[PDB]
Amino acid sequence: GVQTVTLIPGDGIGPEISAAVMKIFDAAKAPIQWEERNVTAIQGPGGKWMIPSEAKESMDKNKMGLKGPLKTPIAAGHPSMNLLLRKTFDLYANVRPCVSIEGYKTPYTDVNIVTIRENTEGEYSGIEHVIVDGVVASIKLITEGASKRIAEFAFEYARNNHRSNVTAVHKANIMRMSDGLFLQKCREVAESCKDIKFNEMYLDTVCLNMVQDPSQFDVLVMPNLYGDILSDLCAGLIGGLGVTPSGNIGANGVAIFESVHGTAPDIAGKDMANPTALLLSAVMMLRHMGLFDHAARIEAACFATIKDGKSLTKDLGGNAKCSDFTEEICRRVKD
Amino acid sequence: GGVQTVTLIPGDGIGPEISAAVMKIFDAAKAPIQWEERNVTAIQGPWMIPSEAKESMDKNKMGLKGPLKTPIAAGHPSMNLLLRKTFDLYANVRPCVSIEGYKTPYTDVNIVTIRENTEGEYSGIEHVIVDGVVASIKLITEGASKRIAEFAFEYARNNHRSNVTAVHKANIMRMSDGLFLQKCREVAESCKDIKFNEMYLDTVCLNMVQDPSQFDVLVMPNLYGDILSDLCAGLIGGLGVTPSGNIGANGVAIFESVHGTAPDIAGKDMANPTALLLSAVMMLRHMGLFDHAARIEAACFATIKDGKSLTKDLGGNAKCSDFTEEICRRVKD
Amino acid sequence: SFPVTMLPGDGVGPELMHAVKEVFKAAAVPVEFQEHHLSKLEQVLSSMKENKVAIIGKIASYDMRLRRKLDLFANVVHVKSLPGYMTRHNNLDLVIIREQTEGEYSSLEHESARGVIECLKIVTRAKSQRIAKFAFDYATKKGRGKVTAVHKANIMKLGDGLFLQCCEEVAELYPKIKFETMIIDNCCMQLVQNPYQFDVLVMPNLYGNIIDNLAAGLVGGAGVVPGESYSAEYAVFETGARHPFAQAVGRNIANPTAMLLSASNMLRHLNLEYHSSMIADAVKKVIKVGKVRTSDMGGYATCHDFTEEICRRVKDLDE
Amino acid sequence: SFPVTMLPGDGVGPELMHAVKEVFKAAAVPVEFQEHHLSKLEQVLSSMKENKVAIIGKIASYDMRLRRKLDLFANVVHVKSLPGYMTRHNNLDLVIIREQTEGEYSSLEHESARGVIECLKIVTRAKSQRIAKFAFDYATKKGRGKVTAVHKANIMKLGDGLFLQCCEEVAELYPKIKFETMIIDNCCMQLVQNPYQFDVLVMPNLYGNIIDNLAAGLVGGAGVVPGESYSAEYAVFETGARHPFAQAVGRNIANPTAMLLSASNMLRHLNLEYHSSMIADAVKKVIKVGKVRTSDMGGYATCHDFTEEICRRVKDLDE
Repeated sequence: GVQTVTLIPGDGIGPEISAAVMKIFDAAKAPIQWEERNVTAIQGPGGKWMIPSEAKESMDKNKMGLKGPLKTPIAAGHPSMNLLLRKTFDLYANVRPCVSIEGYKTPYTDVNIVTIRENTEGEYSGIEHVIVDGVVASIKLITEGASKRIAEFAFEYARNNHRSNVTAVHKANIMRMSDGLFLQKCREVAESCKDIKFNEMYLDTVCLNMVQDPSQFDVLVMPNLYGDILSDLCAGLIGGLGVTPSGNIGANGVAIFESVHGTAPDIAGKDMANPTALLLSAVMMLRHMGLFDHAARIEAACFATIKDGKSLTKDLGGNAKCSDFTEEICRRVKD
Repeated sequence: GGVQTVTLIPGDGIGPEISAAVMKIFDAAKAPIQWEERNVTAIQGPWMIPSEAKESMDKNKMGLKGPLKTPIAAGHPSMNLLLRKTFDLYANVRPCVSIEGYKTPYTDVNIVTIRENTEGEYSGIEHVIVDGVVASIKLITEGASKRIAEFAFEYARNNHRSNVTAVHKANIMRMSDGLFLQKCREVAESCKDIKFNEMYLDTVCLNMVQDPSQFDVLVMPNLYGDILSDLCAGLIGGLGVTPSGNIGANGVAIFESVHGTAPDIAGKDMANPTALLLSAVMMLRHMGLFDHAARIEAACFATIKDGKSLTKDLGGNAKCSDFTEEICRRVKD
Repeated sequence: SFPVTMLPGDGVGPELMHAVKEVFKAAAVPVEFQEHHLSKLEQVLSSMKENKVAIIGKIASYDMRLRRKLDLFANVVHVKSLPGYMTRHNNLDLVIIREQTEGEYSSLEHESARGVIECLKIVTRAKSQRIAKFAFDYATKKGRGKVTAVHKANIMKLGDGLFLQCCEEVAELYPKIKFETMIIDNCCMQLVQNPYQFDVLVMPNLYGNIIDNLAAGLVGGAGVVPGESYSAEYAVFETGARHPFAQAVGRNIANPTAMLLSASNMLRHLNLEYHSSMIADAVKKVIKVGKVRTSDMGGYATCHDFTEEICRRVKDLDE
Repeated sequence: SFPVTMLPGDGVGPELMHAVKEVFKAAAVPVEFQEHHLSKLEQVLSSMKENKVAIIGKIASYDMRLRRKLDLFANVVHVKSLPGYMTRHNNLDLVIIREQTEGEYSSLEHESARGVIECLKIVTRAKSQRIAKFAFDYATKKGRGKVTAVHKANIMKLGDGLFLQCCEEVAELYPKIKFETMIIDNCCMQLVQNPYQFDVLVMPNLYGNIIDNLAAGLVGGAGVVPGESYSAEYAVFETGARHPFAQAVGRNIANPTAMLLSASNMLRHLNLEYHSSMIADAVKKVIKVGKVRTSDMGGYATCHDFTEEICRRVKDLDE
């Protein structure tokens, strides 16, 4: 039947582009119902910030969320938005598929890379110690359960999206014990998935090769800090964060698909925002739900809308508005 | 019912004399014990303890260990560490009781220090952060702490002990020692037939020296037990008269003498078996042979209260054989 | 003249500083207490920057933060038998010297994994070389003969061996002082059998906590052992055994001996030798004649009574 | 002449070093290399004490053991397009300044539980200040106009926050140099998109490794990009991209452009400026004319073919 997805439009241009996805999704006859929610943290008992309950309950029920850019909170004790969500839903895999867009020129044209970043430990452990004045130790945390879990999803991802190879990216030569254990758990899963080709590379090698020739790469899986970086690198190869979809897969079947770009408060209200990023994230969501045929159409009908280039938005090297860009996609998703 | 073989590790120096003495006291008491000598002196493998000694401990679960030798190589690891990692020795146990023959400023001491033996400050993990700046890693885990507290309340029930004190420093190390206290509480509320309390290490040290009457069974993390046990030993006479057992997994248990190897009086007949013997008594109670244990124990104590035959270290001129054979006489009651 | 910072502290503190004031008043001591009812309050650094000395009671957490703002790195505890008070170890004279800014005391703890806690113990050359020079300078200034370094360097090879390494080097700069090392747990056992083998003892923070209270028990308890902490610039006078339940129960039952004694030690530091020895020996004689004793000493007198007696004999011209 | 210690190292190292000396012979470079045949260790430091300058291939870790004995704290990579060699970002000119002694690179790892590994990352005020002043000292000596500090201080608020703090402080003593700050993952995205927005970049160890090889990819890769590592006294010249498969080619395949350019930058440091520029110009011309290119630049030429072409064209400038 038709499934309900929790919609989190966010702030600034978020509403405008969430509206745009809702209309594009409607033209596709896509069996999708929206349930708006607001994730802005509130002060819970003792002042400990939290996601609102209706936000949590609705995600735990519908499982799928579509979430736009969020404002940066100003209170100092206030924890990171990404951190709150990650901990509230156990979002353990961050997924960034980067694909060269036919009509948007960059120095790279043959790019098709999916970076799967472990999203819960590594150097982002949140553990630091002031050892003595002027000397700080930041604890990087690697565990076998988390490294096994992330490697199992990369192979899950490659199987479900017909992906040829998976590369584990690491620095086991420098961090022998921690990155070695990550690379070890990758290897062990790699043997129970012999139908996906697997290999290892060093992070520094991957960055020098990434920029000489990105075609040589496919699905990549690495520890946290390395993914936070490589994913932005790879997004830099296809045109920035405005054309870059993002997924966060979590516990209990929960996945939240988001735009990684900012609120753009100066162009809010104006018909100037670009929805490509959030829309492409919505087709990430569709494929995640198994609505491959619907996703393929909305995807193929936005690539087309950019290829002919008649009406890009301000950022994409064009002069048109959010209405026209949206309307072209609606028209073409009907044939 | 049935004869048991106990691995015997006589060891070095006065080692083989005093373990030979225990052998014969056990004989005089007709105790159900056979012995199987072995050598735990570590060897350079591909350092490790020899496999015949490991297979013997694996089969016979009980060992009696005399005093070992301090290795000379700097790269040679702690002989206690090898024995601990081999059999997973997690509980170090020191029953200290005032010997009535052997006058001390402390006359009514009966304390059992159950020490966690696997983690704590003795985790073996340290880093040089920068030049002249070292960080030592103290580890406290949930499982290790529960396991040590579960032994302690078991030891208190089986050895008919009335109170158990968790000794900690959780006002300083609020997370690590805090977790240890947290699990001792959990076990305590499952064995509500034991009056359980908590005390700070520094309070216990201050009170121990002033009145040991007030203590009973003390369970505590590694370093605290390493220190608290030697402190209580001094209450009653020192390493020369204190038993000690290290309880391990797979039914394993090694009762040792903690005094030194005393090489200057090796060969001569001047060693004092009292310490290695009272550990052998511990081994029996651990094994279940309560009647052979109380007998041998009562023989040793009576031999000391008489004072007729005391070794050079308790204030006599008796030889070691004069001391043992008197004990052997008494235990044939 | 002479302004001195007073921090009464928590517990029975205020009643002991009351005793100090009454004995000082009895003795007509030229020392005016500028006191702060603590428990930012950088106020006390403001005051010590002028006064340079303090008398404090029981207080990372606040105590270790205060010591850090005053750089009170060296702690000195005097373990001396009082002639009237009889214990299992009499005619003992030890000095316990303890590093106070390092070790397990900066709350450097974290969770590696559910049920797995790490806690870092910090040892640095800088602070080990400093506490080591202080112990030997203490032995030289005070006529002591031996400095024993207490450690666990056979287990924590780095770190306690660092502390050991710095002691051994400093020991070569003081050829007239004898230098020994002993392993913490051995040392504790020796401290009960025969503490007489020791002169001056130097160690890092946690072993200092342990031996501070252990040695205090040898010669009387937490109510009679005084202590001090030093800086380069600052001298703070407290009690020796400051364990969590030191005198924490009671009211009008506390023993003022410990505080009074380091009060007199403080007067010695201000170069008020006349009042320092007057107060000191008043207290030592009230304890020896044995008329009034507080409950920790096998007596039945109140804190007020015991202090009323010290006062009575400070003022008694036929001493 | 001029003595310079040469650590050929492994892989193409001994071959790339054979190129430096065939080109130095052809240019009558007044330099005598003192060759330490294999990678006990302190003879290289005693040789470095007199010579003060080295040129090395590739070989804690072995090579980051060397960097501690010689205090090579500051690494510099010159990322500059070569006019003949077309990439996706031509006419680009950046310098990467990387701190090399702290961070993850000291193997401070352990196991706090079965399947739980901790790696410590170290950041100190000492070395952050030293690399920040180096970066501004670099920008003024060489006349660059901007220093961008790369960090991840929004997540690692200490540590990376302490690096940023120092950087911001030193930035104030250098008013005619512009100082921006950029988050590590955003900066990597900018390097592939608009690398022209940067000048000097200063960062800690791991980010350096990342940006070193990233930006070397912008301008033609590990075959052409020179690096150098300084201490306060010593200068050691190497290749810029130091990843494990940097030049994992067989005999007579590898591109000597990286080592030769860094060889010319050594000659400048030795104040042999005529020779430094003669060898630099030769390399750059040979590359621009296009007759002879190594495989990594497209052409079919061996390494001997390529460097003997350098030799011809540089004995000619010595007409």
